[PDB]
Amino acid sequence: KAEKQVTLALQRQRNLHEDKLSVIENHLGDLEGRVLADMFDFLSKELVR
Amino acid sequence: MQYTGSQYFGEYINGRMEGSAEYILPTDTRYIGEMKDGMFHGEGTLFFPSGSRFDAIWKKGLVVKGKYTFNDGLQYEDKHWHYCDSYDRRFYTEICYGLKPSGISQLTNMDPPRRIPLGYYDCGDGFYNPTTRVIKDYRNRFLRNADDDEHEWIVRTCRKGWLPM
Repeated sequence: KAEKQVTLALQRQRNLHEDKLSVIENHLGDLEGRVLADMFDFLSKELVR
Repeated sequence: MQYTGSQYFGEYINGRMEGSAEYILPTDTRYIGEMKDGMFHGEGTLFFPSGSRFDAIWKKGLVVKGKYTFNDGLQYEDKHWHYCDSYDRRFYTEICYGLKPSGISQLTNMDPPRRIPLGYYDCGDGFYNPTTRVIKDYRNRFLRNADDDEHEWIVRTCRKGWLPM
């Protein structure tokens, strides 16, 4: 009965934390993508022109 | 823009260009153009570094057009071209005017009348001597040099700066 809540708590603490941090990290991946992308597409299209 | 020199005057969406616009290309060519998806998507005219006009219609970012006109405004054909040839050996101004309005010796490609200065030739851009294999530009500086094939073409075809007989 003790170990049950020990495991449940440890699991849910881990899983929630993982979700939260990955969620935050995503936005940064978005903004880095945006900045890479707009140049990459512009200058490649430009060359072929 | 900067990294090749391209230039544009028009509207931007998502940061990439979508426009009806005048435009400049790091040829220092000028253009007037419409855009989509950050690409040309237009019927547009390209104004040369030498001013003359090429035209470009754009399909999905590729070109499909034929028109040209010179910087003087001579209308041109890239094929069959009927100009100063078997139907009449008259230049653009001589066909438009007929006899040039006062008959100045520019009943010829360039005048008022002179000998070609250095020697050399006329081939319109440049002076070239078959005795020197050098072409020169009308500021009497220089132009691309030429061995036997082009030399022989100049020798037969065009007008030397021989002495005026």
